[PDB]
Amino acid sequence: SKVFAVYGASGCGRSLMPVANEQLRILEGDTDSQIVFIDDALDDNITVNGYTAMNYTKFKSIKNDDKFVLIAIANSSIRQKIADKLVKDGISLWTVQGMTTLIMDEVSIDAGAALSPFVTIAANVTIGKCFHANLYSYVEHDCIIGDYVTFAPRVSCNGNIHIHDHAYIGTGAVIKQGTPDKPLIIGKGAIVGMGAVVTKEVPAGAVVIGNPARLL
Amino acid sequence: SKVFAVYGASGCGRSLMPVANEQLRILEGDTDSQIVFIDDALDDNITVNGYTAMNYTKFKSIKNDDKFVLIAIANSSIRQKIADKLVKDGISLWTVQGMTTLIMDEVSIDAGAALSPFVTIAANVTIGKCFHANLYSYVEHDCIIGDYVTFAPRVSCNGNIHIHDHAYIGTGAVIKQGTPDKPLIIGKGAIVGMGAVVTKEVPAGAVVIGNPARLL
Amino acid sequence: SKVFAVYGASGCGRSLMPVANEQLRILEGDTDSQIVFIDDALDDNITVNGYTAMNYTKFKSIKNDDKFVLIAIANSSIRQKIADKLVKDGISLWTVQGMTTLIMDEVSIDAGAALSPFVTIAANVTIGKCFHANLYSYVEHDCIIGDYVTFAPRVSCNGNIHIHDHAYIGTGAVIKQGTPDKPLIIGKGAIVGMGAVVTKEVPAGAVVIGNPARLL
Ligand SMILES: CC(C)(COP(=O)(O)OP(=O)(O)OC[C@H]1O[C@@H](n2cnc3c(N)ncnc32)[C@H](O)[C@@H]1OP(=O)(O)O)[C@@H](O)C(=O)NCCC(=O)NCCS
Ligand SMILES: CC(C)(COP(=O)(O)OP(=O)(O)OC[C@H]1O[C@@H](n2cnc3c(N)ncnc32)[C@H](O)[C@@H]1OP(=O)(O)O)[C@@H](O)C(=O)NCCC(=O)NCCS
Ligand SMILES: CC(C)(COP(=O)(O)OP(=O)(O)OC[C@H]1O[C@@H](n2cnc3c(N)ncnc32)[C@H](O)[C@@H]1OP(=O)(O)O)[C@@H](O)C(=O)NCCC(=O)NCCS
Ligand SMILES: CC(=O)N[C@H]1[C@@H](OP(=O)(O)OP(=O)(O)OC[C@H]2O[C@@H](n3ccc(=O)[nH]c3=O)[C@H](O)[C@@H]2O)O[C@H](C)[C@@H](N)[C@@H]1O
Ligand SMILES: CC(=O)N[C@H]1[C@@H](OP(=O)(O)OP(=O)(O)OC[C@H]2O[C@@H](n3ccc(=O)[nH]c3=O)[C@H](O)[C@@H]2O)O[C@H](C)[C@@H](N)[C@@H]1O
Ligand SMILES: CC(=O)N[C@H]1[C@@H](OP(=O)(O)OP(=O)(O)OC[C@H]2O[C@@H](n3ccc(=O)[nH]c3=O)[C@H](O)[C@@H]2O)O[C@H](C)[C@@H](N)[C@@H]1O
Ligand SMILES: [Cl-]
Repeated sequence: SKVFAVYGASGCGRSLMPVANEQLRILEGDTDSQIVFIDDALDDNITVNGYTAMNYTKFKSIKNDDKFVLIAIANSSIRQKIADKLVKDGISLWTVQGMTTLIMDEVSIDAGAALSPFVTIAANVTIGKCFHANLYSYVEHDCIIGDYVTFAPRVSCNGNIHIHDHAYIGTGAVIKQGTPDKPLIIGKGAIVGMGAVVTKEVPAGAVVIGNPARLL
Repeated sequence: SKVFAVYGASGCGRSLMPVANEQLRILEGDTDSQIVFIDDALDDNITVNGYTAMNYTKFKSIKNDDKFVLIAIANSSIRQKIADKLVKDGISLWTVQGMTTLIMDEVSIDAGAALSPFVTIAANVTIGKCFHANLYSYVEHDCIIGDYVTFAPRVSCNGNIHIHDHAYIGTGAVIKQGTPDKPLIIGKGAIVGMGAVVTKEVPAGAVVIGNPARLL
Repeated sequence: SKVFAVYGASGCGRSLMPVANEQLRILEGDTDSQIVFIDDALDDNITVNGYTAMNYTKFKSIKNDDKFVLIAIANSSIRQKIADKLVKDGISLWTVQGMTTLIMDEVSIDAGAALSPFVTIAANVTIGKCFHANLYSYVEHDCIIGDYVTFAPRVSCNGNIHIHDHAYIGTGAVIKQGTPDKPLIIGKGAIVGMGAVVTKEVPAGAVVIGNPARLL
């Protein structure tokens, strides 16, 4: 027996719960296991979109040895804090993808990814911990994505890009491909703004916006 | 028995007729009902892409009590005029979606929407009359869309956005999310240009273009 | 009996080989025919993502009268050179599309197109030789695409656009629709940059970038 959850019942989680249901009911063929929301804003249990929603204290108290959690909180500092808590409490991180999520050949994705509908992860891609690939995003060939990286919808991450830990890529941003000899790097904790057109390396901790992308 | 139609046999209608066929033949499982084009440019009936195409006078004359019409005219002033005519003549507005259109939980859409392939309508969204969501568009969580709103392809409408009546959002435009306390508003009859990156409220009747969006 | 190949085992080919497998195994229902990579960088055969990869000399030497090749090299000058070689050696060009590629009514596409996942080719479109439509691209109604045209991912080619031979359209570019009386023309060998917002005719051989698009 198993219990599933989406951690976060705000916008990120409410737009991922249908995806977690595709992952569980269809891709895993599991019509038996329960799925709930976890949200620490809750004191008493409530329902959110027809699912039971409870705080983490209550989720921990469930008498099941086999718990699986998708963290659906876009803020990657929160997501890492929760992931470390879950692993320490013996709860499994759970990767979710949609029926329309396309995964190509020789792709490695660490546990706990949120891979939205219409996402493509192309050939020979490696992705670290609790990746968020929101609706329509793609990661093209030979990319290396670090831990707790977050894509907004419709991110165009072209080939031979290396995105370091905790970077955030905003809605509709486009990143130029690297080459085998020179991957294009997005530095640790960098923020690429909505609609940014990135044609050069982004330094660690930089905020870049516009077409062409510039420091903000 | 029933008769279906796509009103408009120009570009909007010719790119929606396949979608209306997915809605009718597959999602409704109806292999019996006829589907035609209506276009008031026509005097004599013709064929358009292998479908009978007639003017509205001829469509009205069909002896069937049960008529269902998708209005496939992007101009929302025309679309409202036609919708009011259809309802007054006792013809039903008909929502169409594609096989790849994704509708999430607790979504309310008024009759007569044109929901193209690869469209996502995310959680807890409310949409008014004869919405056009062209190819690849999305409406994220907690949005409220008014009546006769029109999206070009690939519109990225993020969460907690309120789009008032008759707004037009152009190809590939990106709109920043609001918050629960402050929805980002697109005003009545506003025009957001192709590729605009919108990060603030757009006044009623405003035309905005560019990255960042500015008045035109 | 038949033999299939993807010509190019770098990023373009490795992200198209899964698509060629959808075309062959599912859309053609062919679980018998072998599929390999061709790449002229190779001396000895190798494997690429679990497929045999060989140079063109070795592919020619295969004793099969019935060879079918998708050219997965984005550079259109190389693609034309290879296509002319294949036809002269009595090898067939092979169109590939994905399970999620949407083709609408009265569409004409010459042999050898690479039509990626999530691509839409809308109503009444005509496309010439070895077209590349990378992930998420669309070509809307009444477009005429010439020979050896190349789209990056997420190109938004709106209606009544004429793209002449060997043009290249970059990632996420948006092109304004033409009208029946005045198609918007992208000239022969023009380059439209990533994220460009094109609202006017692009001259032959021009390079245009930005929002709005300007000469580079
Ligand atoms: C880039 C970003 C991080 C800046 O955040 P911020 O520092 O809070 O920015 P503000 O909203 O205060 O705006 C700062 C200024 O830059 C502009 N700006 C903000 N984001 C911009 C963007 N993506 N492109 C261009 N200009 C932008 C604002 O209009 C403002 O201009 P002003 O000083 O002339 O009034 C943010 O705007 C962004 O792009 N976030 C991603 C949103 C998103 O992708 N949503 C998806 C969730 S599903
Ligand atoms: C914004 C828009 C409404 C302006 O329409 P318009 O007033 O007829 O504009 P024009 O074509 O006369 O162009 C006005 C000027 O702004 C520029 N411009 C037009 N649209 C622009 C856009 N989206 N972004 C930036 N600049 C734009 C033009 O190049 C022109 O510049 P110029 O005066 O230097 O020559 C229109 O260009 C647009 O974006 N419409 C949406 C197209 C679309 O989404 N198609 C989808 C159908 S499937
Ligand atoms: C437009 C393009 C062809 C220019 O190529 P290039 O001539 O080699 O350009 P460079 O990389 O030398 O950049 C030239 C300058 O223009 C800028 N630039 C490049 N591409 C740009 C773009 N799309 N938009 C805006 N500015 C751009 C660069 O930042 C640079 O600025 P600088 O001189 O201030 O340093 C190229 O950048 C491009 O857009 N190619 C498409 C990439 C793509 O679509 N990938 C998909 C493959 S899956
Ligand atoms: C306001 C905003 O920009 N939200 C955007 C954000 O939504 P999130 O749900 O990630 O963020 P939030 O709206 O701040 O909500 C976070 C939720 O996490 C919960 N939480 C938190 C910490 C914790 O330790 N436990 C816990 O449970 C917290 O109680 C809250 O319900 O990213 C999405 C991808 C966007 N679509 C959405 O618009
Ligand atoms: C030229 C242009 O920009 N067209 C764009 C427009 O196409 P539409 O078909 O909406 O607009 P149109 O090309 O002006 O055609 C309108 C059609 O509606 C018909 N009609 C009208 C009024 C009426 O009362 N009865 C009636 O039938 C009219 O006869 C005509 O055939 O929006 C699409 C989404 C775009 N893809 C397409 O490029
Ligand atoms: C570096 C770069 O920008 N690559 C981009 C390019 O990849 P390509 O595979 O088209 O280009 P390449 O990386 O230069 O590789 C070309 C390949 O074609 C091969 N080849 C060539 C000639 C010939 O006559 N025989 C032959 O076989 C050549 O040996 C090589 O393996 O377009 C894709 C759509 C992008 N995703 C990808 O990032
Ligand atoms: Cl898209």
